[PDB]
Amino acid sequence: QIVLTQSPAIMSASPGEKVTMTCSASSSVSYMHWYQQKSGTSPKRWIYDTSKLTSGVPARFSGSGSGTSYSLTISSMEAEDAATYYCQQWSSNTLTFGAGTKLELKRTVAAPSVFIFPPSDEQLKSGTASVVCLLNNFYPREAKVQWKVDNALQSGNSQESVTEQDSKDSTYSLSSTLTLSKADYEKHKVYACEVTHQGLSSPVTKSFNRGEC
Amino acid sequence: EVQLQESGPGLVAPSQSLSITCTVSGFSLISYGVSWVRQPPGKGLEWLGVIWGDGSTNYHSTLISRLSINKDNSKSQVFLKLNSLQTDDTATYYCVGPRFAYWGQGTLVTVSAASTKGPSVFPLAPSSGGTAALGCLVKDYFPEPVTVSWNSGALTSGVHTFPAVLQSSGLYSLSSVVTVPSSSLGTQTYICNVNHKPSNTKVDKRVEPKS
Repeated sequence: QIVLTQSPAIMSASPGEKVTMTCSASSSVSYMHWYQQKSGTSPKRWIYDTSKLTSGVPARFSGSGSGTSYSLTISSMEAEDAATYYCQQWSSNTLTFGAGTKLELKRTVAAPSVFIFPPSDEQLKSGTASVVCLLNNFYPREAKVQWKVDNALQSGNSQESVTEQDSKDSTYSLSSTLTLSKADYEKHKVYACEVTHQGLSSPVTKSFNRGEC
Repeated sequence: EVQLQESGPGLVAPSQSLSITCTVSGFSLISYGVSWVRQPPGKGLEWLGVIWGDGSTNYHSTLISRLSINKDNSKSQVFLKLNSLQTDDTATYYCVGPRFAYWGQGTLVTVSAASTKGPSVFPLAPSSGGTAALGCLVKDYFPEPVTVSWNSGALTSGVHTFPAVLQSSGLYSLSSVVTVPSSSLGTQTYICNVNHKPSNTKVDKRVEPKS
């Protein structure tokens, strides 16, 4: 029943910056623990008993606090530190977690490399048509994709998703799929994905012509 | 070392009870407690309960009426049972060993009346000293998750496997890509290995430049 409130919800730090996140409890706690979680993996015990580091954790991490006030600090932000951090307590019968602090590495701008993929003949033979646009290794995360078919703007028939920040180069990638019936795909020629991003002085268009091998 | 492995249904109908097994190794279940934690997609961590060495149990107050945890010490097995299911019980469920320092890999359980469906895997062929991109589209499967590797794990550098999207049909679609030197497209073989455990559907799809 002890509520843990973490702050900030989201933060970005440049390499070498000192990072501090906080966990405040609704009632006094004897010890605070912290877990790190990265995309597609179980949470890892990172700090325990308020200020002890699990084996393998870099010494730039530290933890502190007492009573209702705790905090985790990285002396010098590094790319591998980008992740979600959860505080955790078990000073009463019910174990509780904070809602997490999502920590991003703030790097230089990187323009996406843009690639377009027509539907495969296998898919077309199966009876559906998907066109895919990849925006690879860009920063910051904000990016816009517009699909055009014979210069018709497509609205509502695409979906997209984005990877978590890369642990090495701190970039994002984004995949967008435009869904068409086979008949619609086969009755149009030019398929384009137009990308807007801070690293591009003007929107960039990658296109292909259906039927051109 | 201490290991905890979950075995779970993947898809479960809301008319059923969710049942998950956690097989442990490396520590005594008679001496140490084992906890269950869950994480809905895109959300935080929630502790469900614990079974202690002597068999006593503690549950999260909000869910105490729905949860039951038991165990078999001789088999080193812990059993979670969640009743009164709703779609919002869809989550990754973890068993957690002593000191909360060892976690299972987690099993994604989906609560739905829909049926399981394995994916179709289509190539994203590299377009016709230069970087090229290729990939595969894992289309029309249910429930989550799908895993993707490349060349049986021999190819990891440059790989991006994206979050799945839920199509209007109620089926998921996922893409995985990799960037490689353009000069390798004619001499290296690229295979994406797709596993949809909820349907026991596995595919290995070769991706090559179009002829």
